[PDB]
Amino acid sequence: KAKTRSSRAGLQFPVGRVHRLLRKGNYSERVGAGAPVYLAAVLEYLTAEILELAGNAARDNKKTRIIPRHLQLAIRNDEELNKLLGRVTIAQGGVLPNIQAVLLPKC
Amino acid sequence: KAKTRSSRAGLQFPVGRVHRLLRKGNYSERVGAGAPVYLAAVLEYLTAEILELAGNAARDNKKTRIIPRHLQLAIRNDEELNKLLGRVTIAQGGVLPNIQAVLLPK
Amino acid sequence: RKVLRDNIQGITKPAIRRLARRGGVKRISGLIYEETRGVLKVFLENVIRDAVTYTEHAKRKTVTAMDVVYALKRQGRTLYGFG
Amino acid sequence: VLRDNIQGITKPAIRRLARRGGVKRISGLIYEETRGVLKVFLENVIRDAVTYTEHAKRKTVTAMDVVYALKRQGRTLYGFG
Amino acid sequence: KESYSVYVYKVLKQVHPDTGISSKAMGIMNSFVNDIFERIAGEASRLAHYNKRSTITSREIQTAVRLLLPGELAKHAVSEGTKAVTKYTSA
Amino acid sequence: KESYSVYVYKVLKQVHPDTGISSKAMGIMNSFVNDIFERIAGEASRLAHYNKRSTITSREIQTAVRLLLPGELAKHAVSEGTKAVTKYTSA
Amino acid sequence: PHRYRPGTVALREIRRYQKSTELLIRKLPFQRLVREIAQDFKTDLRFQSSAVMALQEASEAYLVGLFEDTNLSAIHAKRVTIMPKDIQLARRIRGER
Amino acid sequence: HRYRPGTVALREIRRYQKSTELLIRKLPFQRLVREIAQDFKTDLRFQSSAVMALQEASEAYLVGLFEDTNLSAIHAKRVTIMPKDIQLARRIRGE
Amino acid sequence: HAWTHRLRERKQLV
DNA sequence: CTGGAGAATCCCGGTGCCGAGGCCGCTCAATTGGTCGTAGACAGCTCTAGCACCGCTTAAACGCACGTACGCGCTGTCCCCCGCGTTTTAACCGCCAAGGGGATTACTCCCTAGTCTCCAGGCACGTGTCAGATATATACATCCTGT
DNA sequence: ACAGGATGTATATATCTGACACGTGCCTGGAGACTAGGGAGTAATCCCCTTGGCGGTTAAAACGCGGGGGACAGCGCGTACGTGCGTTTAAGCGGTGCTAGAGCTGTCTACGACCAATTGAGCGGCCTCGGCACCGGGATTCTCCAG
Repeated sequence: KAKTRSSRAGLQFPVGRVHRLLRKGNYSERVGAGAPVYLAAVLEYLTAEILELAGNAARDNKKTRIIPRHLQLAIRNDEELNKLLGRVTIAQGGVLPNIQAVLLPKC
Repeated sequence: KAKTRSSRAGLQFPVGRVHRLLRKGNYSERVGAGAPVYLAAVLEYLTAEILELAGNAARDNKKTRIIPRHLQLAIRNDEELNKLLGRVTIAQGGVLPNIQAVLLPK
Repeated sequence: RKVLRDNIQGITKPAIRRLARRGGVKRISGLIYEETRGVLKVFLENVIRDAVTYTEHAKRKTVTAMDVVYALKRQGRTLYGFG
Repeated sequence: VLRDNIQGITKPAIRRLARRGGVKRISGLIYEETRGVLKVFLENVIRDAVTYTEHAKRKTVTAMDVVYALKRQGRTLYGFG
Repeated sequence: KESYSVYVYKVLKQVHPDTGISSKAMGIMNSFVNDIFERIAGEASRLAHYNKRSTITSREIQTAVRLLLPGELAKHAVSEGTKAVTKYTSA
Repeated sequence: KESYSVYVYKVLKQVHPDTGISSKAMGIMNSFVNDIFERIAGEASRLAHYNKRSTITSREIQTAVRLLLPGELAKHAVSEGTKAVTKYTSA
Repeated sequence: PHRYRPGTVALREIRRYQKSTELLIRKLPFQRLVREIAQDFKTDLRFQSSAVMALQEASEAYLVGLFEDTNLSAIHAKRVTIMPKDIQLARRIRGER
Repeated sequence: HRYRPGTVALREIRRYQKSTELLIRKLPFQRLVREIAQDFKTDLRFQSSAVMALQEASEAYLVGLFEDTNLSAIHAKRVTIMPKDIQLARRIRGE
Repeated sequence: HAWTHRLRERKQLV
């Protein structure tokens, strides 16, 4: 009898929470019915790629618990997520291990 | 007796048109009474100092109509307006006359 | 006529030289010209792919000047003088 | 109350940042010049972050007041919201 | 709302009582006023959500002016707007 | 609303069913979801005023996704969201 | 006959084009470029005439913004000419690459 | 023995690009912040996480200069960065 | 596999 | 350049412990179910303005040749910065205490949305006319190759 | 350098012209007046957490020194780019013509706000325990100069 509307969409993000944030967020006078359904799937998809990539990062550093260095390495090793988050500072993030080619010992 | 709110506040920008644009803009649920009065002073102040400076530039080129070259020269020769309008381009504005000193002879 | 091939060469060499001399450029090497064609190629693609999607959202076959302004206000390059 | 305090940003501390930035060799005049950059950069963030606190009629600068000042200047910071 | 060109022209005659303005220069000033309008109101709206309020007051705009306008533009426009409010309430 | 950490953790167990996440890394993902939320909704609100409408629909968000997400993130998330809507209306 | 030195005519033109504000790309090749790019997004589009004029006067303002910065990156490293290193550097500092 | 100059500096770049910890001592950083805010409003207080936010933002800002300062010095066919390079890189950046 | 057709990774294995 | 060389990063196992992670109540927010009413879809129509084509100018692009000034490689100098060691400063930690101020709760009033009537400001649309553009001649301030 | 020849560049006058400034009618949006209700002011709590101080350990900063590597100035080659002339290609007017579609109006209806009653998903709290961390111990791995 409950049948939460996120479960009708086959998602995991709360559609009813998003619909509440759209209405009291002062975005428009009205919010359509399909709007928070469509938005919650997009927010699910974006987390589903970062956690998939950062999960591969921690597996490569032989750790089973994602810490925010792995979020830094997962984002900056793309070109789409890097373009999306080009002006984002991550706490405890660090820098990619990049050294310029001129700054290397010759021969 | 009309006595519009701009005349009541001693300004010249329309307080009523600001107050309608605040309410018809989804900025908040409510708009205070002193709020569109306070915007209409600020917008009237900022347009006063540009037309101050652009009027000086049109006098320096011996002209009377302000042309958008003069708006470009008025903004870019004021460092506070440059921080306000750094990301803003102006149609038919042009560039300041600026040649780097290395390029000059000899 | 239909396919409209290769008008990037329509931006000529002296057209680029005029643009360089607003910047205060005294000497221009010969390899700037192929680069500058490549630069505003990818500049206009980022503006048109925004401005078209405003028109497709408004279900119009035309592209207005106001849609261009909204694409440029988006990228932090606001125009004055078109609305 | 507080004296010249930019000298607390020490010479090896500035060196550590350039090593993370990827700088192999550093000239001597930089150490009194990046101190002039933080002095600009913090005065543009703390000026905004105080005006959030004075608007909310508080006396303590919260963590969100820093994040709101940083988000305004195009430096969005995660990990504190 | 269609323009501010009447109100811009009243300020121009007030400051420089002899100069004029072309139509293209008026359209830039018309686009200029609309730009700062949702710079201020679009940012003062964010101050209401950061304090969980629902009204935009003069206090909400005064701090939004101090964020946007740099330097002495802040110190004048804040002093300018408070003259307008105190004249408005007294009359 | 206080967090998304329940929902983030459900996705994480769905993708990598063995890995975990620290609290500091959860707080970044919590700040991440809130950032794109008013990136999309704050920009899809502007599409309603540009067309003089008052409702935000799925169509208003679909074009707002195509503005924000670059490259193949657009081509997947649009295809992702339309699967959710058609499943929602059919059920 | 009379002949100027190689660089005095160059400084003559910099004083010329920084003084005036006309659009410097010829219109009809630019107005033909935009329909090259628009075909790759939606076929059979139409353009307002003011919409194309907005696309010159932003893109010309964009390219002059480059050549002010590539000039500085060529004065730095002690040159006068501009190599395409300079364009590639003063776009990667801006964060466009 | 003694290493050649430069090889130690490369090994630091190998190390500090691998760690994520804060490279400025925290107590002189707080004393710096409280005297800058001394000018704006007297007698202010700070949350401890509020200063750590200013720590991590300003460190990521200064690191953000030094990869762009470094590209300026390589562009001048040099290795040592100089205050010419910082004044360039923040001026192209728009400051 | 949770969602391979949904997610994007084509090139390359890094 | 090879070679031990010392130094250093890597892999190794072992404590071990604090922070993920999974329980538990439980309550406030999401759901179901109706019900207005209006925003919005849709059809129809007007007519603007955008596309297409015409020729005919002529400005501007193009191509070419030439000389030269700048890029660039090279060399040499030196000095300034790195590396290392020793000594000194104070960050750091742990602990403690005090109270300011954030946070919450009631309470009440004054402020703002809302409605209706009302009307004058500010639109659209006109129309003269002067600022400005263009042209032409003059005077002048250039560059510059000679001497 | 001087000089003057030469080339632009500024200056003054004259003459169009079409966009600016002004006027007018009208109309619809701002003002006035009033009511209602709730958002926010205000006082009064609590109690968290920030500030302050202290002592000890020790890591890190500071200092000095020596040396060599890099910055930098100088020099020279030579070639790629400016200048300019002649040729050629389209841009640019301007004029015509067509119709697509943008804009607007008028219905109408489905969709979303609103509401009330009703759970259970999600928060907080409280547990445990194991992933990761630190420690120690070799183990390879570059780096280095003396050959």
